[PDB]
Amino acid sequence: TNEFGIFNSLWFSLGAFMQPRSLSGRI
Amino acid sequence: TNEFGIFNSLWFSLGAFMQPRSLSGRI
Amino acid sequence: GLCIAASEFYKTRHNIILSAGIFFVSAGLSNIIGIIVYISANAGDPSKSDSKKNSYSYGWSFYFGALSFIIAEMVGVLAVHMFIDRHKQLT
Amino acid sequence: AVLKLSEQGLLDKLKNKWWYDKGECGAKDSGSKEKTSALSLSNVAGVFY
Repeated sequence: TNEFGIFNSLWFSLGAFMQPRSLSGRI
Repeated sequence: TNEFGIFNSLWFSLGAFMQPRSLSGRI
Repeated sequence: GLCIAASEFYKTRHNIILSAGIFFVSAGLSNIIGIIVYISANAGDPSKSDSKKNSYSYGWSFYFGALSFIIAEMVGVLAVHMFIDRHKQLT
Repeated sequence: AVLKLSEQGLLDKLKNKWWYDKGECGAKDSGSKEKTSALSLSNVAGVFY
């Protein structure tokens, strides 16, 4: 569960390093 | 194996000609 | 967060970690804003062409608040991830 | 004498001498010499909030 948060934190950091319809994180 | 590097070099050249979560090449 | 890291607790399984995580983030967010808000204000102080180097020294405490706040945020993030993992395990 | 001085533009000349000439502030020169730039977190801050 701890690593699952690391892989995700690295994915959101890739969604950070700039460029479905989950309204929450969508806006 | 030599052609596999050519098809890829042409794919990375397309990723070059500008516009998953492999952190390495991600950043 | 302390109750959510196993115990002896919580008895708020996970959920607690999510809450704790958000609180740390909010705490960090508040800290970032306060430091920045205070900071923004001093820099503007026009005085007035040959200063800022020059002028004063600034933070200072800011720096620490700039680091401490960041640290806090990081901690919060960590907490959040922990809770997420906990949640995953339960599922 | 006063009328003569004014017509010779001597009066206007005197005023220019003590008001504008004997001045430390060239108005159109102070605006022509006011260079600068720098930034201002202020505006950008509003977008952060």
